[PDB]
Order: sequence, then structure tokens, then C-alpha cells
Amino acid sequence: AGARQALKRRAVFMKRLNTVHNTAMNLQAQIDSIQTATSTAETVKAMELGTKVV
Amino acid sequence: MVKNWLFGKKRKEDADALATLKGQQNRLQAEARNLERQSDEQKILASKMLKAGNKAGARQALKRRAVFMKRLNTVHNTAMNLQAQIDSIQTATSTAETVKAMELGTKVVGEKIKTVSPERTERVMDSVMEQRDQIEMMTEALSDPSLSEGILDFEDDAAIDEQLAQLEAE
Repeated sequence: AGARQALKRRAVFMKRLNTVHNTAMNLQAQIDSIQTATSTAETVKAMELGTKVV
Repeated sequence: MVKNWLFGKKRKEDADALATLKGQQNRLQAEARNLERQSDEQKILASKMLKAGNKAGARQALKRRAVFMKRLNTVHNTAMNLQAQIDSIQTATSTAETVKAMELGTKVVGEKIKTVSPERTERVMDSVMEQRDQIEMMTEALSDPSLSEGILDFEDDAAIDEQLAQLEAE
């Protein structure tokens, strides 16, 4: 019975671990979105400059 | 330092009643001892009447001894009844103190039960359950894998299936 108790508690801890890891991955996705938007803005600015010259 | 005036008054009254009962009991014990002595003297006299050759006098002495032992029995039973009354007084005193202590404890626990009622505990536990549900829903909303996944395979894992197969073959 105590083994089953400990395994249930462990199952709760691993579920919390999974939720935390997924939240950290979502934050990484947001960071990547910020950096991608910055790079895309610089690319569009360079293309507009070249288009003006041509 | 509270004075219990009535308590001390009744204490003096009960002490005087116990003193009276104990004194009468001591008198009865002394009378019992004297009656026992008289019975022993009558038995000695009966023995002498038997030895001397006087059976009628022996019967007389034994009848007198029988009367003395009957008186002894009555006196002893009366002293036992007085002891029973003394025990009743002491038992009533102890029971009164026990009931007072129980009533004090009941008053305290009643004040506590009225303060933290069971309905209050039901409300608190319901709030804890509702808030736990809301924290779980909020913290699982933020952990949806659909974001970091984002774009999913249109082929529905076929390319990743073949990639796993190729790595396994590697």
C-alpha cells in the first residue's frame, strides 16, 4: 500500500515536471518569435533600400 | 484571588456533618468492643458452670452470651450503615466537582465550535477546491504543446517516421 502511495505521488510529480517543461518550451518559442521578427524587419528594410536604388 | 464564599460555607457544613457521623461511628465501635468483652466473659462463666457440675447455669450463661452477640451484630451493622452514609457524602462531593469540570470544558468547546462552525469549514474547503481547479486550468492552458509544435506535419508524421527508421538503420 505504501509503495502504491509513493508511486501515485511520483506520478503527480512527473506530471508537474511535464507541464513545467512544456511551459519552458513555449517561452523559448516566444523568444524565437521575437528574434525572427527582428531579423525579418531588417531584411524588409534592406530590400526596400535596394528597391529604391534600382 | 477569587473567594468562593458559598463553596467554603458548604465545605464547613459538610465537614461538620462528617465529624458528627465519624464521632457516632467511633462510639458504636467502642460499644461493639465492650459487647465482645462481655460475651467472652459470659463464655468463661459458661465453661465454669459446666466444670462445676451446673448445666442449668451453663445454659443460662450461654443464653446471656447469645443476647450479647445479637447486640454486637446489631451494633456492627449500624456502624456499617454510618460508613455507607459517609461514603455517600464523599461520592456526592466528588460527583459535583466532576460535573463542574465537565460543564466548564463544555462551555469552552462550545465557544470554539460556534466560532469555527462546520459550515465555515465547508465553505473553506469548497473555496480551496475551486481555486485548485482554477490554478490547474490556468497552468495547463499555458502549457499547451500546440505552440512550440506550431506547424505540424501535413504528411502526419510520415517524414519523421522515415527519419526515425533511417536513424535506427544507422
